Parts: sequence; structure tokens; C-alpha cells
Amino acid sequence: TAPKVLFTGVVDARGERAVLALGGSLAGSAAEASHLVTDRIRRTVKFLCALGRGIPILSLDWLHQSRKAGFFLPPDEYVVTDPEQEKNFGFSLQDALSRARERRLLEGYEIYVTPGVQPPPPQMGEIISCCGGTYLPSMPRSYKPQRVVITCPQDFPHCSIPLRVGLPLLSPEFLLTGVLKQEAKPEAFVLSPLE
Amino acid sequence: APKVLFTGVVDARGERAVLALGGSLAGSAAEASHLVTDRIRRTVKFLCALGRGIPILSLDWLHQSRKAGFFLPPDEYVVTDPEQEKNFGFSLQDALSRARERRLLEGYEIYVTPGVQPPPPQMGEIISCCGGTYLPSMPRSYKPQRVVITCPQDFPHCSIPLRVGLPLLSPEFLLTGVLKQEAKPEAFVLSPLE
Repeated sequence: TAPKVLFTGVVDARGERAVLALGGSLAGSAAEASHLVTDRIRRTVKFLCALGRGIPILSLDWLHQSRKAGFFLPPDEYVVTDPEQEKNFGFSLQDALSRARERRLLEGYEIYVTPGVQPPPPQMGEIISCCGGTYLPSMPRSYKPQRVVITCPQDFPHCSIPLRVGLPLLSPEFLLTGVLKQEAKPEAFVLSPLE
Repeated sequence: APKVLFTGVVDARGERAVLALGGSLAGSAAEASHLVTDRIRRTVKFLCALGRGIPILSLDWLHQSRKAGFFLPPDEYVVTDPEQEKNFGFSLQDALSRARERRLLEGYEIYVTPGVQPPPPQMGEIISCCGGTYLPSMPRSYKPQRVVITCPQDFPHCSIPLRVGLPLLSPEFLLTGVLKQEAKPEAFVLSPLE
């Protein structure tokens, strides 16, 4: 199966051209990609979706060396190594990828994101889906385990129904930090709607 | 303040007018308050905008807004494309009206099997913009309006939805349905044993 490669961080004509010349294609999104090529660990839709799916996240050297070979090389030795952001964000990329490959982080979760949330709900929905969760199109009316509402102060006036039925009201960082680290921990991210 | 999505042509003047008049540029149709375009097209951007019922307007909206000095009401600037309204058999104004009443896929739950074209994540964006739920994996149980969009490559994986009576549908159920704002699964049922 020919790689569908996504680029992010660097506008890299030589790399893109090498993908095509080697018989691969360029990916339109991280959700479609087989491989992500990048320089650093970043909290972006592209990086978080790639990580949530557990696809290879590789340096530009993969294509540099593949171009010399004349064919796509095995990905293993080209994994992104960013000790600085690993320290600063408190996770190991290899370990996070290993977790994602065993089971996607949000399997079993149903998540509604209220309209005023930042980052924008549709971007949050893309990340939720790439982590195997269900992005809900409207506010729930009933309780279910692992059904949660990502919300914000602007939207507290609209939260009486989820409060009524005991659905957790969570910070958007539940998703962003959780997906980055591949660890879901709703409790520290519970909002205070009356304050 | 409007968040305006452009699609079709790079319209630098139009983009500046948006910024000057107190708006911003939208990153996607799912985020936009307004879509500016020349023609009716079957694209993720156009279909998402239509599913959401947002104004879909010509380049003249911003041209006249810039001349007037403020964002004009959208009503007079709706895209008029009689040719594509023919290629596709629908009225854009009527479709927008339908979308504003109720989103097309309210109550639907849709799984798209991995081999489908256009790609599942794009189908998922459209499903969500039409008020449906895009499912992350194959269902195991029957529910009304729970359907599976699939394809010949994926027929070998369809025993469970067949077992429980979930419809197996063509991707055009979505694409044609959203374009027209009419959801009619029957014509789109696939034949998995052939």
C-alpha cells in the first residue's frame, strides 16, 4: 500500500516531490494520512490527529534517505525525537504512540463541544474522531458513562441540562492535553459553572 | 462579526474587505458564518455550508459591502447558478430554506467503511455539518436511521450490519442528499452479494 504522506511545520517541496516520485501521494488531512512528516512535537490538529491514530510520526530524514534509496524505507529509525517538548509537555512520543496503537484513547467516549469553546468545536471534533470517540451534534439530554460535555464560561448559561443529568463539564484541555499524552483523565479538567 | 469562507478563486480584494469591515477569514465551512463562491459545486466546503444553512453568496456581496462601507444583509447576494441547478436538479434557495428549518441528518447515525470514496473523514465532516452523528466504528446493533455507507471493497466486512438489518448505502446517499437537502436511502441501497 502506497504511503499517503502529510507534511506540517515545514513547506518542503523536495520532500513532497520525493513522495510523488517514489509512488506515494500527498495526504489532504491527518485523518487520511498513513504517515506524518514533521520537525517537532506540536499541539496542532494535524499532529494530535496523527498521534491519536498511532500513525508513524517521522522526521524529514525519512524522505531524505528514501530518495537516496529510490524507494520508501522502513519508518522505525526516523521517528521524531524531540526531548525538549517531551520534557516540557511531560510525555514520551514513542510511549504515546504505543498506547494509541493498542487502543485509541477515546474509544467509548461521546463528547459534545458547546459552540463558544476555543479551540473551535469542529477542530475538537476532528481530534475526537481520530481518537476513536464520537463527536455529538447537539447537547445530550441523558446520562451515560463516558458521555461528557466540553464547555466554557460563555456557555455556562446553556449547561442546565447536562448538570441536571450529571454529565461532566470539562475544559478543552481535557482533550488537547489528554490526546498529546495519550492519557484521559477527566477529573482535573472539571469546570466550575457557578463561579 | 462575519467569519467568511472563500472557495473557488483566490480573491485578495474580497479577503481584505472582510478584514477592513470588521470580519475575519474562516478556516473551514464548519466554522464560517458566510460562504463566498461563484458556482454550485459538490465540495466539502460547499456541502458543509449548505448543510448548516449558512448564507452562500456571490463575490458581489463583499464588492458592494466595501463600496457601501459596511457588511450588507446577505439576502440579495445568494449564489445564482441556473446551469448547475440543472446538472443537479435542485434549487439552492429551496435547499437553504430546508436546511434552516431542520438539519438534514438530525437523528441519523452513520458509519462509513474504510474503503469508501470520497474518503470517510470528509464524509464525516459533511455528516456532522448536517446534524448527524459520524460513528467511529462499525455498529453491532439495529437502530432506526442508523446506516452504513460502504463500497464493494468492504462488502467482506459487512456481515454484522447485514445480520442486524442496518442499511448498506452508496456514498451518493450523502452527497446527493445534502446537495438537494433530501434524505432518501432506498435508491442508494447496495447489493453486497454481487
